[PDB]
Amino acid sequence: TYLEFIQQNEERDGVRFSWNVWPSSRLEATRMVVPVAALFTPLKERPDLPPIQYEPVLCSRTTCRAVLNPLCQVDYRAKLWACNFCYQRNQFPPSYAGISELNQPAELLPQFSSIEYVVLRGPQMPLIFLYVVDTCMEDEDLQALKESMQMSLSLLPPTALVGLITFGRMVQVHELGCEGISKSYVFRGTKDLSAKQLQEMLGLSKVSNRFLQPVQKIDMNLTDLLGELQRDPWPVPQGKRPLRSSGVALSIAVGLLECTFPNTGARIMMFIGGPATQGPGMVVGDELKTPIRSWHDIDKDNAKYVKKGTKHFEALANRAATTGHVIDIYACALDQTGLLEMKCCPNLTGGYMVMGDSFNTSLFKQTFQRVFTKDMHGQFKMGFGGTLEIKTSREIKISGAIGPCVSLNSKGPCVSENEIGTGGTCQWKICGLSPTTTLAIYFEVVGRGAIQFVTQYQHSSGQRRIRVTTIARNWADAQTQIQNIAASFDQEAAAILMARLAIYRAETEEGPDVLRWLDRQLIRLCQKFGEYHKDDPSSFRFSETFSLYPQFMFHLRRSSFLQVFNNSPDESSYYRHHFMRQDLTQSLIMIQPILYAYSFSGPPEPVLLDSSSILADRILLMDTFFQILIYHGETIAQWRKSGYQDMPEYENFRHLLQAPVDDAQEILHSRFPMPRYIDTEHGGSQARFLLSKVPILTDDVSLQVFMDHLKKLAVS
Amino acid sequence: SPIQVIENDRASRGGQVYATNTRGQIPPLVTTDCMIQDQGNASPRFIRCTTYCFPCTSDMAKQAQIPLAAVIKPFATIPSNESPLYLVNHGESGPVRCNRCKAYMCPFMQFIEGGRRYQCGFCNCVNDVPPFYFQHLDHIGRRLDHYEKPELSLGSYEYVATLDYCRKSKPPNPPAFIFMIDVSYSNIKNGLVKLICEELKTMLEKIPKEEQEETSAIRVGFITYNKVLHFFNVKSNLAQPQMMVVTDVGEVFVPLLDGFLVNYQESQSVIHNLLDQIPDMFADSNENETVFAPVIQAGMEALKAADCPGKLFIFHSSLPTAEAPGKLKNRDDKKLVNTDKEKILFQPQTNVYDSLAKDCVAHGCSVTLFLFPSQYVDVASLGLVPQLTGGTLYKYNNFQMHLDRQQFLNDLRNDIEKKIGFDAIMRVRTSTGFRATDFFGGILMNNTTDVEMAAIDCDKAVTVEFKHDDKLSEDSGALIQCAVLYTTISGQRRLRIHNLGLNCSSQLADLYKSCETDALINFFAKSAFKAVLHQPLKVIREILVNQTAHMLACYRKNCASPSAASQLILPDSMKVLPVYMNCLLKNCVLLSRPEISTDERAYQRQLVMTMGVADSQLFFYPQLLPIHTLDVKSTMLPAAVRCSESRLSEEGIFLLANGLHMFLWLGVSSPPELIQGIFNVPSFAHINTDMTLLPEVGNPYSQQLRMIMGIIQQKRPYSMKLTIVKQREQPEMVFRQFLVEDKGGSSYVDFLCCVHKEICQLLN
Ligand SMILES: [Zn+2]
Ligand SMILES: [Zn+2]
Repeated sequence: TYLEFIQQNEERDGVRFSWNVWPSSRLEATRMVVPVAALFTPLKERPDLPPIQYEPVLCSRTTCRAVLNPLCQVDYRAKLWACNFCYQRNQFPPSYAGISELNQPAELLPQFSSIEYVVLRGPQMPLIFLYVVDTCMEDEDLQALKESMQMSLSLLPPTALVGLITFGRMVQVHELGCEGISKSYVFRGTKDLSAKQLQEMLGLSKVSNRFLQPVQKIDMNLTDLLGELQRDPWPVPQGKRPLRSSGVALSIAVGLLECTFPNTGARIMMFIGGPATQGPGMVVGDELKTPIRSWHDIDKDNAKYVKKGTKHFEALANRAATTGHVIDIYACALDQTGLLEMKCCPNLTGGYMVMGDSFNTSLFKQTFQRVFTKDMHGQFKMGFGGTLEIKTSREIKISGAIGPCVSLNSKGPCVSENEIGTGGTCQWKICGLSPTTTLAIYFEVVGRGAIQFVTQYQHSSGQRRIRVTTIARNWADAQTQIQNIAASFDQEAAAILMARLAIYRAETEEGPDVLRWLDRQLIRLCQKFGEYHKDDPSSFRFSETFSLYPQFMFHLRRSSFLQVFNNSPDESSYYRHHFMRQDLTQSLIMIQPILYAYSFSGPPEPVLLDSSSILADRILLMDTFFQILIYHGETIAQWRKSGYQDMPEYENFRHLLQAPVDDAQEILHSRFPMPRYIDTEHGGSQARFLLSKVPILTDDVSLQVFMDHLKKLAVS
Repeated sequence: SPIQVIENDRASRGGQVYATNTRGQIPPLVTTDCMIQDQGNASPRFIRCTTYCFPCTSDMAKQAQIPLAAVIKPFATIPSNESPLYLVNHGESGPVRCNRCKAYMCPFMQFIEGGRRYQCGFCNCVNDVPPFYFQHLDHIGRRLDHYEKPELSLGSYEYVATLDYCRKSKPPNPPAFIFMIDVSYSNIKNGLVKLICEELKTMLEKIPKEEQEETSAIRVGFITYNKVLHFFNVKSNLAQPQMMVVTDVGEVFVPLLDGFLVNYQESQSVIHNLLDQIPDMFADSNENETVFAPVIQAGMEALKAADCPGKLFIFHSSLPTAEAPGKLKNRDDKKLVNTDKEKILFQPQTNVYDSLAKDCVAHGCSVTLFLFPSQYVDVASLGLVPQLTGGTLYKYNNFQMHLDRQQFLNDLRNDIEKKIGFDAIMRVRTSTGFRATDFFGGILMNNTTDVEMAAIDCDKAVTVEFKHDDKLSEDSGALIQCAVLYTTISGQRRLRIHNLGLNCSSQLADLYKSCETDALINFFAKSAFKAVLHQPLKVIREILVNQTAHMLACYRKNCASPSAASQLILPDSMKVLPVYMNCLLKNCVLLSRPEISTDERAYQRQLVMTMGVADSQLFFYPQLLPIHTLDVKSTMLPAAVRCSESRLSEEGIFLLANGLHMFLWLGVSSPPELIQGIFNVPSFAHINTDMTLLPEVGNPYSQQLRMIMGIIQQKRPYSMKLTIVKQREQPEMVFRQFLVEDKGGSSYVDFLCCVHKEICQLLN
């Protein structure tokens, strides 16, 4: 089976290609209509895998430098190996003396296609966590944020270095380890600074300091300082927003780590409580008369702070990315905080972007401590300073990448002229990655081909490691094996990989032409892979390998990702942030939410996202990745409002309500961005959240009529 | 000699009461201690004049070339036995003023038409008196309550100022004391930093408060600096002071409100917790470069945040060299004699110190700098802000702990407890016939008319110059009214008025009869010292000599009884005008390069500018007391002797003091008896000049010499640096610089014959 092939190659190598059988000619690949692409998860969890602990063996040719992998032919008696990418002959290091046909090294065995090596690089650097805390909030939210920050401080390893920057009307850089006194350097919340300027102003040499000190050393002092942290003393007049200098403080946090510990893993964790009202990076005017930018205000050229504001945080992002540090944003407020401007910081570094209502919520407190999830051994599940190197066969060139990465502009033979998204390179830098981080790599064409993925990072224990995943897929003569290629079509992967592109274009200079293009490719796909007599719409039939694809496009073009005029700019930047990050399983849930049905007649069963699944005697459980919604039918709502549940006769009914709630509590612990929960029913005010999730090709239209304008156009 | 005059006036006027009832009366000399009673005109302790009888025609003023000036010490310390000033309140209407010249109500306004209306002496305009103040008459132009109300019979009193006098028409806030300390290596090593902190705890208790209140309303803030400013949070509720360090020097800002300027009694335990740590805090500091102007810029902005005046107590070590606004280079350069641009050596290097001074005065900010130089420091630049602001500059050359410790702590106790006002403006109004045209003192001005003083104490003094306008009247004379609007240490707007009348005369004889030589020198000294910043020194010195000669030539030529062509005829008032004038011309400020540091030149130039007449008389003609002759168990005052090396014996011991230094001179044949009863060591060769600290051992003489040293220091604001000197080949080369009647410029008999050769040039 090919469904078995996709699931086994995903759990093993952490990859999912749009096509698992590739055309050998450049022309027919162009007409394939879905470029040869793949979701790649570099650090996909592999409990089974054991780190090797020895340096990898690389091909001696300079421009290749590929890692020893099972695809290389080996002459054991001659003690040589031929690199399957450039056909170069290479010898084995002297430690590989006893290699044999029956006692071969691990990296040559097919099962260990993807493996991790332990690098003997030499510097075991400690981790670095810098807190940048907003003080322009109420005592309730601050007292809880103080409670949460001490909780994270208790989990950090003893050797890690911590720092604290508090900002209000002015920015403060506290000196830890102050004895019998507390001193803090202060800066204007209106002037930007460079890394060299702050290096000289704080009194520091080039390349433990007084601001970043070990956890085992300053735990008493810091947990006392976080407890004594009160809010911004500067009062706020009427009709005015507090003078909050978010952009200035983040710039100092970037420059501080830029001149003390550059080129090493670190996390800049900035917690904000509202929008930036004092530039640079200004989001909105200080007066409360001027409202926050709206997707309408920003489309009528009525947001005089967006262009200059996003530009500021865009420069801070490339500064932190090049230096090798991670910028996290934990924004909790009752209105927008500037995530549309500040999106670039946790999007280029592999940082997190957490949006919520306030810090005193069980929503945030839970989400924040999931960031510090340890493995079984007791080490964090974070990875820093990632360098992703991809090599391909000479018949294959890389277009580009989409996702949390920064180009290194490493030109080479595996770099295609026509680049897509983050392209013009075969090397990318991912500052912060997790086992969930997933990139989209797009390829091109000009016996089986090969692609090797090399990833070097710093493990949270400090150890330096390299992850290599090598995969190979069979070539094909499309003039003879169209059936062999269409059998390798990954409709799930191709749906996300195409959605990945359509959203990146929405960031891009392009307008609503994405809708016009997303349908043109769907028409092109159905035209080529559909069995039909032309001009007969009913004659059109899908192959099962392609059945769900037109349904995936329907829910994509109608989703919140492309129709942003129903959410706020900070919300749209939040949804798109997590979609470019998740693997396949979660990305599908995002586009097409899951739905469950609970009834007396039968166990829980998934059902279609149409109104035909909404019944009076059935409880529904919707699962868009961002929120959980339990919906009670009209008949069950009446039985619920009467009080049958307490009555010991209806033991069956009290359990019928508990079945979806228990399964809802499950998903409120595993999912890293804990979703918003909704307990609504037939006729509730929050029932709008379910009914909304249930020339151009078509306007807003049901699924069936979307298939008809697809059929009659595919046959013309 | 000057001594023969001082004692001749002490004998005729000492121990007697001088009542200022006469219009153009001539008060005693400053040296002459006498009880004063305020009838009519103001006391000479407040205001003395060059001449108490002005010429009536401007052409006559050009003839005698006698300067018409006055030296006002508006807040002089009234003695305990002299009646204090009375506070006057005229209700909501505010103090009664003339509607033309805006002169305040004073005894010079005669009531007429039944007291219904009054005519101002200054302009003669008539104002219908407000009814509430009206309804009082006397048989002959005397308010019935004329005697009861002080604004009608006294010449010195105070008014209550309404809201339309205050800033923004709102009642002012009490001032604040901001103590700012240099903490570079220079002051850590010589042990000055912990000294300031330890002794501050004691004298923070003694911050001035009024009798009507129970605790001083002056709040207190704290800052340390070394090229980087250190603010301190000392709110009442903190068990541990917070530090906020500012490095954005250049665009300096105050990062704190409410952690600053707290009532000392409220945050007592918190401040003392800070004063114990600051010495330990910067002990291992190796920083040597420091800032200066950003420290004043910071203390000024802190006073603007709390919206209140204040006084900055700055303690500084050496030259500020760190890259910042106000950075001073070493600009000492061969540029003084006939340089025609020597005036640059007495001016601030950058142009910002004037602008920083303007910003301070506008917001009522004063700075008193305590300078501890060990090298060149550029007093001309550092002291410009603490001088334009009405503060003081305390300079201690090459500070050493075992010596100048007592001298500095005595000056710090003094400048804290000074009866000081804040955000003050002075306005000298005159009658129809003249007006104030020039001003001298620690002050700043924008309007020709108004003098602005950020802070003024009992020791400051302003010298005002008058120029003729139209013609004076012999019947009315010439009237002066000085008004000083300010803010009290309890935060209350208050006026102080000084009224002084003088008589005009159409006769040149009455002009010279009514001259005070002590006051003439005070104006001439300041006059030259201000023109130093504009004209070459040899030019100014020619102006001084020619004007002195032209004065003594017009007395001789115009009305002097016919005398011989070899004699110099000078009146009784100007007996010693040539001697004093020759001493001012020998002060280092107007002299050449060799052996005189420019910083000492800039230091002495600033000191005189703020001098009261009493002081100006001592700094220029020091007091020389012989000690050996003094007989024990005798009246304490020993008569002064003329200031020359001639009146000295090898055997003899003398005391010299000009108000800033005090020298204990010892002859080579000094009797070992007195040396044992004072210095505790047997012989003359057993004294160590370098150990010039206060010696206490002794019973007849060491208590007698220490008694006469105390009475000399009494009326003097600066505590004098004692300097013990032996006779032959010792550091007495500095001691001879104060024996001003010695050559060292021309001599006395030469300057007299110099005055006479131009006495005959003005043929008559
Ligand atoms: Zn190779
Ligand atoms: Zn008048």
